[PDB]
Amino acid sequence: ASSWEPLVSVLEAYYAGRRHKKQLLKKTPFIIRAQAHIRRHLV
Amino acid sequence: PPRVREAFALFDTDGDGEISGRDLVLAIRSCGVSPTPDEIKALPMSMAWPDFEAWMSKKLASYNPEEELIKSFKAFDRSNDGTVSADELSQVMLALGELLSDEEVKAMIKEADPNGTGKIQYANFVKMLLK
Amino acid sequence: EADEMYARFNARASGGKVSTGDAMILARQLGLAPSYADKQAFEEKSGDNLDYASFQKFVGTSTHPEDNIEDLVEAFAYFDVSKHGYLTRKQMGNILMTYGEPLTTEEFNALAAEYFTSDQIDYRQFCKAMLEAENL
Repeated sequence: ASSWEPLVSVLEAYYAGRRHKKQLLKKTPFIIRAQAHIRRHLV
Repeated sequence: PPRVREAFALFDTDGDGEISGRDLVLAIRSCGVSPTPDEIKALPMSMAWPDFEAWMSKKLASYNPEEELIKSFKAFDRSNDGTVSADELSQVMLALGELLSDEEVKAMIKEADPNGTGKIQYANFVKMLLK
Repeated sequence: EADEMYARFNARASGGKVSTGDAMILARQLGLAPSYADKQAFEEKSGDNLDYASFQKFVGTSTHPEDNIEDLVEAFAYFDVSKHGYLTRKQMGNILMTYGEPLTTEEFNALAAEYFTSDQIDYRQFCKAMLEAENL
């Protein structure tokens, strides 16, 4: 009987990355707002 | 966005342009690559984007994620029908995993088994995962 | 305040219209902070050449009343694992030049020259400073 550990590691890392994508998407609009205000100050 | 660059951006948790430690391996595994223990031991302390893109480009040149993942799944294809048991995968994900909550596991299992066949085509699943 | 707006628009105008690229600069000089997403959204209906009335409409829809200190602070704190409230200049640079609407190296270097003193940035105070001077 083989080991499930490599397959589990890959799937866990992949879906942890999906979670990172979701949570980063929650914050991206306000990063954009910060960049817009930076560009205002830099005009 | 391209998968490797996005993986770097997603696992740079400090946002310092560097991936380090466990995250490094995680980033690699997030692209469907299972590095050998020798490759893991040889990894540097940390990687900036040029380092990571070079490592992944040289790895993928000799390692096809789709075929290696389908090959790993086929080891548990008892019926040899292109399928693996959904509850077996669920239990092993919950027993050996370290990052995923139970709801995330359950969501994945419904993904791979949309009709609730108790089986997983894994080939179709790995494909519709690696896009 | 309005006459200078008209004059600044018309100094950049050709046949009564300015590029939406120049409209971004004019809006920023007016004290607004439009995004490039705003630019694309407005171009979708009005094109990328605006007469004065269309520029006034663009200005009117770029005030972003949703802006507030806490949401910006949380966006930055996402990258602060200790949650103690500080980011290095390396972190600020990479974050701002990688995510959202990335700054160019020139934009970030100008920002850093004017606003970053030490290597440890209190991003709450930085975000508060960034929200200042917005035309209300």
